[PDB]
Amino acid sequence: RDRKYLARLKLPPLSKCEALRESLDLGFEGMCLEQPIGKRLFQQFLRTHEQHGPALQLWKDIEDYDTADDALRPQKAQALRAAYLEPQAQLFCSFLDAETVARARAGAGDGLFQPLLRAVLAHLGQAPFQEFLDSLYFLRFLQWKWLEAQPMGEDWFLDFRVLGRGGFGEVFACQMKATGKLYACKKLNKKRLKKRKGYQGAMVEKKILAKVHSRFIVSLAYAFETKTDLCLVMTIMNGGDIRYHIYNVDEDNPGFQEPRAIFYTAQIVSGLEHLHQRNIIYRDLKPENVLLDDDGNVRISDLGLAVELKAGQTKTKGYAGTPGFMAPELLLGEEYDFSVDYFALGVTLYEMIAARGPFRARGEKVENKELKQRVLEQAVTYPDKFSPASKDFCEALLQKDPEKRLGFRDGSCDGLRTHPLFRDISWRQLEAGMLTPPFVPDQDVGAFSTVKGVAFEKADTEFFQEFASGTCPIPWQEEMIETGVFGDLNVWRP
Amino acid sequence: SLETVVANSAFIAARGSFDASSGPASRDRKYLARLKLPPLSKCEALRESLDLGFEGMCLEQPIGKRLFQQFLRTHEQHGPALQLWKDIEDYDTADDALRPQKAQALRAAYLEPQAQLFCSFLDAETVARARAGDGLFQPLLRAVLAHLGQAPFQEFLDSLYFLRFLQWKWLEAQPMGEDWFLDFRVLGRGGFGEVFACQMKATGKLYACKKLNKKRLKKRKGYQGAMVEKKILAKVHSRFIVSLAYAFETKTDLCLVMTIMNGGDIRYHIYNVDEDNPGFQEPRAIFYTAQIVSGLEHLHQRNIIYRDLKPENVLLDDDGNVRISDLGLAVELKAGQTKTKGYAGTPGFMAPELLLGEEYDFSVDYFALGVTLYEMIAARGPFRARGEKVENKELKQRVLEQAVTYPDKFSPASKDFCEALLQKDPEKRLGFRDGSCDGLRTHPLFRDISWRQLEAGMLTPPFVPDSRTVYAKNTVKGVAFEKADTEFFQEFASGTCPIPWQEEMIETGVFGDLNVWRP
Ligand SMILES: Nc1ncnc2c1ncn2[C@@H]1O[C@H](COP(=O)(O)OP(=O)(O)OP(=O)(O)O)[C@@H](O)[C@H]1O
Ligand SMILES: Nc1ncnc2c1ncn2[C@@H]1O[C@H](COP(=O)(O)OP(=O)(O)OP(=O)(O)O)[C@@H](O)[C@H]1O
Ligand SMILES: [Cl-]
Ligand SMILES: [Cl-]
Ligand SMILES: [Cl-]
Ligand SMILES: [Mg+2]
Ligand SMILES: [Mg+2]
Ligand SMILES: [Mg+2]
Repeated sequence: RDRKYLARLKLPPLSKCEALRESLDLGFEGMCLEQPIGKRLFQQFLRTHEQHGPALQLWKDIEDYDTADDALRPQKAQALRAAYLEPQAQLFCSFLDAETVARARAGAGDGLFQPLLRAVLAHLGQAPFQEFLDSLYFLRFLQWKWLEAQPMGEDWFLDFRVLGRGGFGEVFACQMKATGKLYACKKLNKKRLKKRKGYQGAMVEKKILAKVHSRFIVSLAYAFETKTDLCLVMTIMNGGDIRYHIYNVDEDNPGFQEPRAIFYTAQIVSGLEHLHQRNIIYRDLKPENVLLDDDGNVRISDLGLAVELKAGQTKTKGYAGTPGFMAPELLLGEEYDFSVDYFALGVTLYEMIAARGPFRARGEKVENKELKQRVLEQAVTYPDKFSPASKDFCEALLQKDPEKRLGFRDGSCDGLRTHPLFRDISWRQLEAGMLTPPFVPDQDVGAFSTVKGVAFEKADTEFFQEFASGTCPIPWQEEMIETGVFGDLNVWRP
Repeated sequence: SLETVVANSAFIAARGSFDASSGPASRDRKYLARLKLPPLSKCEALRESLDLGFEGMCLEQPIGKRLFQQFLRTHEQHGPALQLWKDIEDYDTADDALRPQKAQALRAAYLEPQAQLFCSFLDAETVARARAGDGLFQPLLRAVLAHLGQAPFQEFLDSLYFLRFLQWKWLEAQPMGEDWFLDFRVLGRGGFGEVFACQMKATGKLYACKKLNKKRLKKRKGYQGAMVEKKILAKVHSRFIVSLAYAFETKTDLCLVMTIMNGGDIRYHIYNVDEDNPGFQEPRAIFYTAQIVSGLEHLHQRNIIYRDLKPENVLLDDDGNVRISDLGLAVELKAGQTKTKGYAGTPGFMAPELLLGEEYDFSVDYFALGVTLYEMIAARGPFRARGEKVENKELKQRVLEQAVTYPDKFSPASKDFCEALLQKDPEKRLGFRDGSCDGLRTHPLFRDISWRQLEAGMLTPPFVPDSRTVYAKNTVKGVAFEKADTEFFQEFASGTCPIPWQEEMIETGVFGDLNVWRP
């Protein structure tokens, strides 16, 4: 780590945090549940106030139960109720309803304590939260927010190796100089962006990666600009892409074993769900856009073709996506919704298992017009390599009529998650990142030809300024904690 | 040079299993539960009303010092200043054997451009001066503290540590009266009511509570003495004078809560040390003399005349260190007043100036010291034989006219010192000069005493009282109160003394418990 940059991570005097008091969202769920540093500080406040001890420990124990192994749950349920739900107990939680205590004692299930969690957090949002606002712990939060809003641009990042190559520039592995955390930095050449009219795609990707927070979608930590580039610093994925691994796993016998395909399918679906729950259509799901990290967990990426539906918009028009992955509705010029992403999922799963597209044989020469005809007309056949479950699931996704296609219903994919293909998958543990991935992994092309005849107007500069919106709060807080900097700077008496 | 008040290891570990019982031992959970830091909103009125001077807040108030030093410790750039400050204090209170090497360590740590804790902010001249040279580093300390009072203090004012101080001050101002104290046994008896050993119910800290019956006070017109004792004990902070922690009132009594002294008083020890051969050995007498003098000196530096030094008013604590007490006859001289009139004191301890009706200063206390040292050594008054029947009028004549004789039990040093103090003419008498007793401390009686360690409470007393033993021998008619009384009682009962209160919170563990950020 560069000492120069670490020396700029210092908490400021309280006087410089005044303007922040007024300007910030001081809502409970925003500050104390969703912001990692806000959660840590709130919990500390609770830990130093004996009267709020029971609330805090039930909160942590419900979280510990939610993410525990199947084997250990029965016992943790029993310990919880003995600890918090009994009049006699030392950590008894008076503040709870008679009605809530009853239910929490009743039964055994995946979301056994979610009703309990809701009550605990509702209570925490009242008196305790107000006491928090009147404590040093909140002033310390303000100090952290101030630091969070300080300029952290180009100079803070050291590119040290090329991870990949895109249409507008390279993607680099880089180090955040101050903390040492590693990231991918996607560079987009400004002149090439302008000349090829890529502004909209650039911006939509950035907006989407900034507002969405899912362990199945690459996260944007920082957006900045340099003299020649726009830059997105995001989750580093060193594992390579699914497409590579389909054919590299075994050159002679390509394709994944069924369990491995199911696992990635489960992670991709969850990623799709997170987008669809936010009224976003991906429109570019395909194996080369699903990246593996160091542990072998996957995330979707490449959000430049996505679209965000407006408040109370249910469908959209737009010819976009990759030939072979675009659904009939889309190809036919019709209005479509999330349905197109589930079609893409089907093509994707199909290739994961068969090592070839549903509509063309492996390494076959097919121009776009014929591929469009195949997708609209050709029935997909399934080799012996498919199980009945995998066959049926793909069929359900590759249904040409969207109305008959399996997908996002009633605000979730919970129906889709019911398909026997996923019989062995634990969804609660998958969603929490607790499962063991099925496989764990272990060139100097040069520079692009500086494009000609590109001068910038104020409008271009303004777009660049708007793009380079700086630091994303949540990932920044996650970095501070992961990296040790929160620990070091938050000490009261070492 | 001041000490940093730290949690009392032993006391706090004896506290856990006193609490496990439901007996009087246990600190009362009700009162402990009222020791809680308030929300910041309640500290606003305090920001304006308080003295936020550097020396007052960060040097003299133990919790202020403690929080300022934490601020310095968590700010890397003020690291050198802090450690140099702590090391100068360590040097000042270290054994004579260890000093040479602590001096060298200090100069290598802080006074070298090369060193990692080098102190840039210092002068070339203070650096230079500090590399030469008691008092070796006083100039240096004054420069370190002068520096600390500027930028770093201003950064502290703009930090959470200052807000935390305000919180503690709020708690310091909250009502802590009669109901907070458990009287559990009787320590002694005075002119207006008993002195009790008492426990502060919230912290468990032990104290002496001196009770003065209101009616008996009025009837015997003892208000002035009550108030003078309380104001003096409140404003002075010496390890050689009993300290006032709280002043409150009850329906029947006025109450001073103060340093508990369980060792008994010097008079008792003169005669009970060996009933057949009474008196102290010379070294022991010198030791107490040096502690008494230091207490006199603190009073005299504040323009206070004690007027009641005598063996029965010098109390021992559990370690065997003594403090002066009983300040009801003292007088505080007004700004620019140099002397006073007034016939007060104990027959046989009052100096001729006083007895003759003349103006007098601190000189009378030194006469009293001489009488006291004489008795410590000889086991009898200079003016009367042991257990002799002498009425006041003749005692006054002896004190004015009789030359004191000295038996073989005195050394030449002891004899000379007492003669210096028992000079009948104040102008010829050894005592307070030029704002100190430094001149007096020069007498060879004190050859063996290390003054800086005495003054810092580091020396080992020559006699340690046994915690088993007690060193002391086994309505008022028709009085009503107008309002001059109610208002006097209200004014007397001025509540909590900040510094002893903060000392109590730190020693007793409560500062540590309530000051944690993340446990
Ligand atoms: N987070 C990441 N970590 C590591 N490599 C990445 C990451 N994101 C993208 N890449 C790699 O960087 C390159 C660019 O991928 P990306 O899909 O962002 O490019 P693009 O220019 O948007 O491509 P397209 O023209 O398909 O939209 C590829 O080599 C890709 O595998
Ligand atoms: N801090 C203390 N710790 C223990 N005992 C004390 C303390 N202060 C006073 N006493 C005991 O109580 C006795 C009476 O106290 P003190 O002499 O101060 O009261 P007083 O009424 O002023 O007496 P007088 O009127 O004779 O001066 C003392 O002789 C002593 O034994
Ligand atoms: Cl607080
Ligand atoms: Cl495989
Ligand atoms: Cl701070
Ligand atoms: Mg793209
Ligand atoms: Mg007395
Ligand atoms: Mg008295």
